[PDB]
Amino acid sequence: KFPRVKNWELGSITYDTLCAQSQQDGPCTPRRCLGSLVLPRPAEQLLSQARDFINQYYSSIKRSGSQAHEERLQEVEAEVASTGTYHLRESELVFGAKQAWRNAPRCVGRIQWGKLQVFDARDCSSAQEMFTYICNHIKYATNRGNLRSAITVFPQRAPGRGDFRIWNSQLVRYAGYRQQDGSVRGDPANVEITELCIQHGWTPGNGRFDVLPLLLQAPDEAPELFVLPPELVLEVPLEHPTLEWFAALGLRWYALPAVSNMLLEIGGLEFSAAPFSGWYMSTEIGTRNLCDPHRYNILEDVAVCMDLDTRTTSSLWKDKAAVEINLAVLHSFQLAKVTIVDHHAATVSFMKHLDNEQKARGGCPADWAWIVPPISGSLTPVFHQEMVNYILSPAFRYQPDPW
Amino acid sequence: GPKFPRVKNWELGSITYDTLCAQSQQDGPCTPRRCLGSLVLPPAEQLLSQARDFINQYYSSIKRSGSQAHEERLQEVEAEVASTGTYHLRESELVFGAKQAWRNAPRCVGRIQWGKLQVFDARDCSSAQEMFTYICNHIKYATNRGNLRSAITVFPQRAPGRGDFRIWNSQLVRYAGYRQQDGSVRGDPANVEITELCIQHGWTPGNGRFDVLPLLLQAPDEAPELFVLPPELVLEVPLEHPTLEWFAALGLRWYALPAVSNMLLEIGGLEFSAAPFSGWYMSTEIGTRNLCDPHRYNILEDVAVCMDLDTRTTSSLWKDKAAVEINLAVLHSFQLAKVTIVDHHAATVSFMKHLDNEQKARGGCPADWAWIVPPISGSLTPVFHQEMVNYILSPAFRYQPDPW
Ligand code: HEM
Ligand code: HEM
Ligand SMILES: N=C(Nc1cccc(COC[C@@H](CN)OCc2cccc(/N=C(/N)c3cccs3)c2)c1)c1cccs1
Ligand SMILES: N=C(Nc1cccc(COC[C@@H](CN)OCc2cccc(/N=C(\N)c3cccs3)c2)c1)c1cccs1
Ligand SMILES: C[C@H](O)[C@H](O)[C@H]1CNc2nc(N)[nH]c(=O)c2N1
Ligand SMILES: C[C@H](O)[C@H](O)[C@H]1CNc2nc(N)[nH]c(=O)c2N1
Ligand SMILES: [Zn+2]
Repeated sequence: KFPRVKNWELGSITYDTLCAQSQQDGPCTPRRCLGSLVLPRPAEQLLSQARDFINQYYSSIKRSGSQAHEERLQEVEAEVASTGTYHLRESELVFGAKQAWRNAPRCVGRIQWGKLQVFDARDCSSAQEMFTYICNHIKYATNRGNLRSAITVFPQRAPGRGDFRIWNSQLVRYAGYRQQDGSVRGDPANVEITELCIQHGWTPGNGRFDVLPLLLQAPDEAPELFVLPPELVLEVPLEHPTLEWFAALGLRWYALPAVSNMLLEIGGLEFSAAPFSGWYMSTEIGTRNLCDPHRYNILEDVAVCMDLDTRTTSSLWKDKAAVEINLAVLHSFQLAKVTIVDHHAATVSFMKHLDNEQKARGGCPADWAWIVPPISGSLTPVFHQEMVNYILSPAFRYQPDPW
Repeated sequence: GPKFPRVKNWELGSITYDTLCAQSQQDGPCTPRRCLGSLVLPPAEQLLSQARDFINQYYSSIKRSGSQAHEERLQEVEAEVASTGTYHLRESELVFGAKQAWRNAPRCVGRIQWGKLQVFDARDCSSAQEMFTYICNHIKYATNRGNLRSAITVFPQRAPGRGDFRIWNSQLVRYAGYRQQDGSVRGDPANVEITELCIQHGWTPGNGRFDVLPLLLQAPDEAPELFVLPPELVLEVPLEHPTLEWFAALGLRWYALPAVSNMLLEIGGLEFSAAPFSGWYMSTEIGTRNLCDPHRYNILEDVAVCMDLDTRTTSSLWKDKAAVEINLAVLHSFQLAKVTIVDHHAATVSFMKHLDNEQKARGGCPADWAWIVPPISGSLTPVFHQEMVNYILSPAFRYQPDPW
């Protein structure tokens, strides 16, 4: 039985046959669905993942069964049999990184998947060198506000030694300073990394939007601290198109979302440090980062400024303030000429993506809870779209924190 | 760690383990290879085991497990099944089972109320005319002039050979949907099929946007019969907005009583094919889904234009702004009319309370995250941040094929 996938707004039906290509189990069983959980609840092994990936590559370039194909499978085989591991060619790495993005079920931005700048940093041997590559990535991806998706791939995990890691969860994160009275100044999501930085010798600030240094770690060495040059970190002050007091809130966000703690897996090889970046969808900032109760939690402040009745849920004060805050983000990014996409445009392009992928591959792995935006869910076409979630490789995965 | 699903709340940092899912006797649609959680619609000795399990649940709930009363009931059920192929529930077992089915429903955000359900036992009903009388009484009781009371009416169970009692309509109150010459719809497009069935069965159709449908009621082995709800039994709320004075001019309205009539209530393997139940609305059901879905009344653009918003560009957030005011209008109008309604913030807070209660009572709670999270303002509600485990327990409300 292959899944029947229905769109409830349009009445149309497709069948996902791509899910038969999945080789890794998810969290669900017949007895119970664990779909809403955030985190996951030998040589022959490597060799079959490696061959499968080599097959994916030669098929993508329309050279399946070529002499080039047969000989590359022999190289991979020879190298695994002798050494227990193998190495990718740059062109395979490029193909693999794009496929890992294509395959990411939680990503609404996958219409863009073919357009990814891949920096090969596999010749990196020190934390100092990782920093140089990271600075070049930021400069390239930022591009004065005309954002360009990029990934930098540092050296693969190797059976002997420690991993290359970027300890920070993103390349740009704001500090979170825990008070003696438990409360937090700045971003509560970043309390632990903030403390790690101070402990490794960073002189901390005391503002709401202090940009953290990077803790970069080469194998089996303590991490090293590197402050990002302020000119490399583009930020956008937040103002509202009609509410004058909104700028008085002193709010800002950074332009460049760059995730730096996920493991990249290609053909059985694992890249423990492979930071990737694109551009933001406005609800990430406007709704989650600014309005989550465990984040900057600004809903009440904005509601009061708007003079809303805060004493009762049924005035929909939270909803009204969230909308204005999202509007402010979109407005302020647009005024700063910094790439951003609203949740309506983003979900519409994802629907087009689902259709491209249906034709190209016979399905598309998608995690409904992550694709539907955190405000105005049913106002976007993705709410009414059934989705099938499953794990294809190449993949981005979670990995343990290195401390 | 415990060998049970670990469930995390990301707002609070707290962890529970669901041990109740161990009581699931019935598979869902997911496998290790793929998750199908977002899909909307994904006996002889078999009866006896379902029956025994249910009787065991009953005697547990009254604290007499392994008692002599418990063992005699088991024997009596097997005897009844032995000689008749079926069995029948005691009044108090029916009441316990109907509440349990509600308690068990993974898609219901209103379950904090599960213990407060008026169970009307209509297992003596023998005609479509009598079903109608029972339904009118249900509506009068549940509506209670706007102070809504949860209720279920239970018609006779499916019986070997004999045809089912069925209510053909999906709810007791539905507005007509009339297919137009140009291909668009007047009224509620959700109800085009039931509207045309009403016409095929002799109803004289109106032509407004909010025409209440007649009921199509079917007693065993008979053609359904058509019944018009007396207008004064169907409480409606005209919609106005607290500050936008033109909103009243739109002539929008919704009915007070949501009463689902096409689900099958399954208890101990017995099947109640006609068992309409009612509670009250969460405001987003009306203001977001019913009024704003593109395939429903689809009023977003009309409202946005009245608000003078920029409908030519997604990034004005015109849809979001209009939807908020429409939801506000629903809340304000039900409040002014003194008709029970619950907003999506208050409903989700109470559901978080429900989760805590069930963790202590039963060691978990089956919940369908996609359905529990409201359709506007998702992450503004505490349920967004709460992991949930979905599984099927019995007694259960289930979908059943349409009678036609
Ligand atoms: C080009 C613009 C892009 C947009 C607008 C975008 C949008 C998003 C959004 C909104 C999320 C959910 C994030 C959250 O809730 O915290 C996400 C998830 C993700 N996207 Fe993207 N995406 C983009 C490009 C990329 C790129 C370049 C990659 C990698 C090459 C990527 C890989 C991912 C992955 C792996 C996830 C899931 C992370 C997780 O499971 O925790 N996306 N995407
Ligand atoms: C007391 C007030 C109640 C509220 C506010 C409420 C709220 C809701 C809401 C919003 C839904 C989702 C409906 C949709 O999106 O179409 C739902 C689903 C459901 N509720 Fe309730 N509920 C209430 C009482 C009841 C009662 C009395 C029963 C039955 C005894 C019930 C059983 C159900 C079932 C079976 C579903 C799932 C329908 C399906 O799977 O298709 N609830 N509830
Ligand atoms: N507040 C309430 N809301 C509520 C509770 C439960 C159900 C409902 C409304 O029914 C939900 C229904 C309608 N969208 O969703 C499930 C469903 C069931 C059956 C058919 C559906 N759609 C179709 N048209 C089909 C496609 C293929 C076969 S049928 C969809 C509303 C209450 C009602 C009763 C007590 S509380
Ligand atoms: N627009 C973008 N946004 C984006 C894309 C992907 C990811 C992200 C941000 O990461 C999401 C993260 C952070 N909330 O959520 C999931 C997560 C991942 C890993 C660990 C998590 N939890 C923990 N670290 C734990 C704490 C205590 C025990 S475990 C939680 C943002 C882009 C980023 C890069 C290209 S596009
Ligand atoms: C419990 C729940 O799965 C969790 O809050 C998820 C829901 N959907 C999400 N969707 C996105 N895009 N990002 C998230 O962090 C989450 N969090
Ligand atoms: C495809 C998707 O499952 C579908 O649109 C669901 C999503 N969540 C829902 N949630 C509720 N409460 N009611 C619904 O009808 C739906 N529809
Ligand atoms: Zn699942």
